[PDB]
Amino acid sequence: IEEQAKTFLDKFNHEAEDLFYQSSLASWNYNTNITEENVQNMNNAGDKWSAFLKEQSTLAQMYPLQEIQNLTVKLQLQALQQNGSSVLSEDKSKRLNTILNTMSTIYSTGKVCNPDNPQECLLLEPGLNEIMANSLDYNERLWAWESWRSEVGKQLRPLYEEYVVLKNEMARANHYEDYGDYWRGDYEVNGVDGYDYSRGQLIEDVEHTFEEIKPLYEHLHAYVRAKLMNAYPSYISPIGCLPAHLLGDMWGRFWTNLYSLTVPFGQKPNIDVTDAMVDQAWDAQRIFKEAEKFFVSVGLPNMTQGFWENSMLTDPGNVQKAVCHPTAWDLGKGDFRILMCTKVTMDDFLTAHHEMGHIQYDMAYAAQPFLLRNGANEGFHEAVGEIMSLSAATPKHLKSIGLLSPDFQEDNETEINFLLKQALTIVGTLPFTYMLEKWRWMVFKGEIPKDQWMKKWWEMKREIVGVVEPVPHDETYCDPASLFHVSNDYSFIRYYTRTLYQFQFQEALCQAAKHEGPLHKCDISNSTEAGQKLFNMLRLGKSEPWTLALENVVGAKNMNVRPLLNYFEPLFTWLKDQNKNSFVGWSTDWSPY
Amino acid sequence: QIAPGQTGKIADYNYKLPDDFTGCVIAWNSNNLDSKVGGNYNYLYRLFRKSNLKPFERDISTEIYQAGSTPCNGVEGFNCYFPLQSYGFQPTNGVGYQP
Ligand SMILES: *[C@@H]1O[C@H](CO)[C@@H](O[C@@H]2O[C@H](CO)[C@@H](O)[C@H](O)[C@H]2NC(C)=O)[C@H](O)[C@H]1NC(C)=O
Ligand SMILES: *[C@@H]1O[C@H](CO)[C@@H](O[C@@H]2O[C@H](CO)[C@@H](O)[C@H](O)[C@H]2NC(C)=O)[C@H](O)[C@H]1NC(C)=O
Ligand SMILES: *[C@@H]1O[C@H](CO)[C@@H](O[C@@H]2O[C@H](CO)[C@@H](O)[C@H](O)[C@H]2NC(C)=O)[C@H](O)[C@H]1NC(C)=O
Ligand SMILES: *[C@@H]1O[C@H](CO)[C@@H](O[C@@H]2O[C@H](CO)[C@@H](O)[C@H](O)[C@H]2NC(C)=O)[C@H](O)[C@H]1NC(C)=O
Repeated sequence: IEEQAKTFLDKFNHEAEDLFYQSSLASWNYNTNITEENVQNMNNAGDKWSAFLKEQSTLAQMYPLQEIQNLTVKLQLQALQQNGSSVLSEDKSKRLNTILNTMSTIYSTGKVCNPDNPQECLLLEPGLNEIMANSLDYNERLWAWESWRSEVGKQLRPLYEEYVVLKNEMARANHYEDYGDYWRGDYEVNGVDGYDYSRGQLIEDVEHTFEEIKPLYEHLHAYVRAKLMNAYPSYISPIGCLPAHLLGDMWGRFWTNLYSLTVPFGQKPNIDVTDAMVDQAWDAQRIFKEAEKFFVSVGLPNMTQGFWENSMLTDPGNVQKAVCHPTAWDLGKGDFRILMCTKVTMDDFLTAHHEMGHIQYDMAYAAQPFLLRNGANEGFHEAVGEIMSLSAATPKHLKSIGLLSPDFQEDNETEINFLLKQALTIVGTLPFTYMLEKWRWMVFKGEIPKDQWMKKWWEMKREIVGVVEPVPHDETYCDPASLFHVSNDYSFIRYYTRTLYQFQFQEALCQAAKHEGPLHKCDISNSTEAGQKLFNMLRLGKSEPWTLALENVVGAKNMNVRPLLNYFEPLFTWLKDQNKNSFVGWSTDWSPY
Repeated sequence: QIAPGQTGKIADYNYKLPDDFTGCVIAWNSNNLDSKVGGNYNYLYRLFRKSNLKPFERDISTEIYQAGSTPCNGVEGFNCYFPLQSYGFQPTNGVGYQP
């Protein structure tokens, strides 16, 4: 009966918030002071935490989920009674982990050898990505691009074909029709008096919103192609799909490395204040104190005190072995900290706002039950970080914080260099982000059979992205699997949804801030109403659905992409003038070979 | 939770004051002596108990809870729990989780 489940979950919370703490503390202590003793000590803490959570799952199964009247205790049972794994035969559980561990090692250890010099070989990140980020030699890039797929991608293909079976048996045994729908499960909402949402309804709202982005994207594609024809003469058709090896990395995921090739007005220096930070003699403490001044200026709470001593903002004075990768940490017990190794830079001033914007989210739902202390969906959690960096990147913020002079002036040509540099990150990836998820949603349901996995992929790169194979491919490759998110089993749809929600939140706070200008100039400062509408959504955690948290900030019960397009209307108006004599969109029939 | 008129897990099951309390409440932060990095599980608390307390019941009685209709003779498997838990006090806790 229901009231027993309240008391069972009260036991779980008071047990879990402590096991979670000393586990995540041992993980922190390892990350900041790496030794094999610290590896062992963090691993067997993570072990004893996992061992508790799975025992409590079989004890949570004991409760009838359908009898629960309370919605909050019901979310906590549903999230603990989940089976996830185990449902398999144990030899198929062992085989699945063996395959995942094998795709993980092949992706990370993967060497590509130079055919000119078979004694020299490159991992993925050192040298092989660097050619794709900084070379302008079409043949050196094409060599790195096709060698990654023909040397490493061909080893991931035969693993992916067995992983797709084991994932779908597990999803079915959990009663989802396929493992693509198991992932979608995050967004599911039921019984909440008009705020409900289906797993499948995500696919229709993605495909309804994405075709409002296509008009903006097709002019950005045409402009990028018209510039790349000067970097790569004869290699590109003025109506062609873009060859994949030219797009700034190993996959073409973001177009942002093409800024230096594509720039509107490069003789106007796109703004920096790193020089102002070093001439004002700022340090890691100042960098974060002027970031804190922004959150208290919008009316949010300040650092949880013990943050300042228990955080690491700098690489130590001791020659310590540590991971300096910037990360906001929550460890429970109200213990919020931030691990990074900052260097006096505006990129770091803006990462300080981005990561502090994660801590500022965690603190609002600290009063929720433990099982509910997460974002309203997997997309919101980076989107609530970035809107602080959007604020801090403005020249209005930078002149109020003393990083720009009172006599510094913004010219139109600086604004369009800025918005194009943004669009190559924010908009250029959205076809790839819908398409890679569409391909996995089609693979897990079997709408693409294994004699069409690679056939369908390059028809979709050509149709949805306007991007084309430099060399023909076949079912002995797996170009999707040549990527971390596909080889390490990570659902990508959180990035599309987060990139929509981000601009809805931006424009809702802009209206509260009485904002008189274009959406991109907008600063979250000295505004009170904005902080109040923000905090009243931030403090809900998982307890209320994302479908309701949106109408709290934005006024809308679902995702809307108009605000993202309204960040870019000044740029799109310019791109149209830069495309009048040109061809817009692409021919799917064209190939570079 | 420590007052006349207040409610909560302590105020129902550990420490009640009369709602017209003749007296005062004093408290001070004790991270610097009550907590150590190993987890000072020394302090316990009544997480579960039947009915409710009266004011000033220091009821040391320690037997397994049991909710709804189940018998329970120890083991504490399901719907029945040992009534006490420790505080996990550590000097690295945040302010509201400090001793
Ligand atoms: C079940 O729902 C009720 C309300 O629908 C929640 O009751 C509130 O509980 C808090 C303490 O947690 C009280 O301060 C409020 O005054 C209560 N309000 C009402 C209207 O009951 C209850 O918390 C829910 N159950 C759980 C486990 O959260
Ligand atoms: C979780 O997996 C189990 C199979 O291991 C599913 O079947 C349950 O079997 C247990 C006995 O091991 C029974 O106590 C349960 O009653 C069975 N399921 C229920 C509650 O009907 C079980 O269905 C799976 N649970 C989920 C999340 O669907
Ligand atoms: C930035 O603003 C200037 C100032 O208006 C623009 O220059 C005008 O451009 C149009 C179209 O070529 C001309 O008809 C005007 O005569 C120009 N103004 C002057 C004072 O010469 C410029 O085009 C804008 N740049 C962008 C990228 O929008
Ligand atoms: C935005 O907030 C800042 C911080 O409070 C305000 O800065 C103050 O500005 C006045 C006059 O401009 C100075 O006398 C104060 O010394 C400033 N305070 C600090 C702490 O530096 C700023 O005025 C606010 N903006 C608006 C439009 O009110």
